[PDB]
Amino acid sequence: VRKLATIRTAGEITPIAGAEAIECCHVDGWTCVIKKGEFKQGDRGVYFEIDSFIKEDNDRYPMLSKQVIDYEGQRGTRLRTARLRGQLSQGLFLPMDRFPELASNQVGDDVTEILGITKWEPPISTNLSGEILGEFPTFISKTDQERVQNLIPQIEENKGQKFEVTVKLDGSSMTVYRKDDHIGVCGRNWELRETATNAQWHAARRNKMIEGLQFLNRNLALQGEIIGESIQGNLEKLKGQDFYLFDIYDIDKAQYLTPIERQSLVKQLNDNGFTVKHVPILDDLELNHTAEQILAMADGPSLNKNVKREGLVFKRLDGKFSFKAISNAYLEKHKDR
Repeated sequence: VRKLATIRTAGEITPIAGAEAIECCHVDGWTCVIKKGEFKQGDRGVYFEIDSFIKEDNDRYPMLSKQVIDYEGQRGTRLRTARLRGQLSQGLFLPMDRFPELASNQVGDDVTEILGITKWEPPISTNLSGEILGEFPTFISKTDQERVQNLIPQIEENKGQKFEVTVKLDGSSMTVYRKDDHIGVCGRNWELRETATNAQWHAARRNKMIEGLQFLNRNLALQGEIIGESIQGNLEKLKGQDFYLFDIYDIDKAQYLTPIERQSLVKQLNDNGFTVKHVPILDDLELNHTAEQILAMADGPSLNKNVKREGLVFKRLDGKFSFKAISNAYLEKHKDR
């Protein structure tokens, strides 16, 4: 679960053309507007990522008093991508002289819950309670990916290694899995139960991925995104709904398949009449890039090429280091994204 509020170190500090009452401060892979003289490079502070919802507080967060909104009946501020005075800024960075409670906390610490911060998210309508069958399975890994802006040391340790590049689609997360007899279909947090009307099960039925799971006679979790019409506002403008696979979890080994295993097993699935789609795969990447060059690849064509993608996901070919890179152009365009 994401670390929305963390203690980080100030990176390079550069002037902002237009106003000299503010400056640009690099925070790991992010760039955020700070007031001039609030930080100099090497200082510590609390960094709040975008998507953070920060309750109203004119003592601690007066800087936010002109973006206060209603979220779930609570007054507060939602941090987003924005362009203040021409400068792209992401997140909020406040010095530690401002948090006496965290004096003794250190760099890398998660202070999300101590500061009472929650994640703002758009109003997805979950599926209702007659439809849930149980938790999301504990024997299956969840779909979440760390952002490349938070992984600057790992980009340098993984230099020279190679990575599968896939177009990130924005839809609902969906898992279809087999464990012994049980074949279940899960949303993002709940295992749902068999229905014709249901959109997740409808996707499992027309792709025939359940019969493919019994054909392979293995306890595997197929994890992918479901997109199309009536879906996530349908950025991709696709007719109908469909599942696009991006990961396969080996339940027995509690570990993800390599990109090549996943690629050949989808082929094996398709070589036997089970038509399961994959998120668009791009050319593999030999890593020798910086966080801004990876973000620079993030923008580009989506599945629908007259729509530009949410971003990229990178998976090392041993299958145990992966990260995402969201196009900031996309985030500038969409207001609740």
